[PDB]
Amino acid sequence: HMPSFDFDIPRRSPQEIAKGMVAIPGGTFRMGGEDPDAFPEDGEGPVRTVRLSPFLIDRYAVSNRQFAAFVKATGYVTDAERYGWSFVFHAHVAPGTPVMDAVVPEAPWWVAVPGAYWKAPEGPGSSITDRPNHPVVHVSWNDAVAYATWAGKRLPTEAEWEMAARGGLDQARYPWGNELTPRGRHRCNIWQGTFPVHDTGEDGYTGTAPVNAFAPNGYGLYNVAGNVWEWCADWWSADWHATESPATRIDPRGPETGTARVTKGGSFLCHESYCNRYRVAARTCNTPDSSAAHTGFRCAADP
Amino acid sequence: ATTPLCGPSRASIL
Ligand SMILES: *[C@@H](O)c1ccccc1N
Ligand SMILES: [Ag+]
Ligand SMILES: [Ca+2]
Ligand SMILES: [Ca+2]
Ligand SMILES: [Cl-]
Repeated sequence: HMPSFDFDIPRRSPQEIAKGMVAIPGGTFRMGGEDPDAFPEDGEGPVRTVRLSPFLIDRYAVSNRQFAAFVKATGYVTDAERYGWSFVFHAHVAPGTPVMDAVVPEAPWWVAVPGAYWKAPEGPGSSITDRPNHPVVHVSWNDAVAYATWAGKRLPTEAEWEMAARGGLDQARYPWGNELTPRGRHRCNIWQGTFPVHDTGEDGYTGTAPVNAFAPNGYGLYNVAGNVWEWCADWWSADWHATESPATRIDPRGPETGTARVTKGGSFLCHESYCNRYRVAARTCNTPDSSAAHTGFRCAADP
Repeated sequence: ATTPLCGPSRASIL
């Protein structure tokens, strides 16, 4: 991918770039999943051994405060601002807010809301004044790449994301193990209740949570499961990685062309009875200028 | 009835 930017890339030191990042040492891990309830179209399988070079990855998804500093330094205009609208979950649209009649096929709970963007995540009248440490949302893949490049960083590949998110466990269901709520404690911000009608907020949040909410995983990463979907670098496919080759098993970058970029980790909307996509092996995608109230990103970097 | 949808795309509403 060759992006184009309207701002110069600032000079940064290695110690500056590394702040708030964890160093993931080079090695192998078992990527993917073979849960028999996985949707075949998602291509969670096959489970395979992948070797990665050492890399750095953010402990936290990029926050509102951090994205605001990027915009202040660059004047960057997000895709949602250029389009003039972004997707908001229906329960979070205040009554009377102007809305487009647009319907996402098979997902009527998404509302296209004029004027919804990162600083007004539910549309005109909303603000992030009380969410400075929440993950930035309504950021497209393009916006995420622009931020990461400005920060001296990049998006993680899907394999880097999953190795970091698995936190040193071998083929566990979640970042922390195989139980959703070990010892009866919530470990991530997903949906409880009846999707999409009523979120009981049993885990504390019926929207995004601060980027440092909940226990981290074994590598020190926070909210890799739940909270917000996270953009990765790869083009999406369901079967490129089924090939057993160096390109798919050693620092794999995904297919060279595609239509949608990979997103990982699930969000505050995921639930077992609809998508079941908060398992660490889960994956989906979205087109690269798309944005939504449940999608953000964390950065990676080469040491 | 079809694959659940978690990533709403701008193209999908056209
Ligand atoms: C249809 O196949 C469907 C609908 C809702 C949730 C899951 C699935 N598989
Ligand atoms: Ag989901
Ligand atoms: Ca929740
Ligand atoms: Ca996540
Ligand atoms: Cl906060």
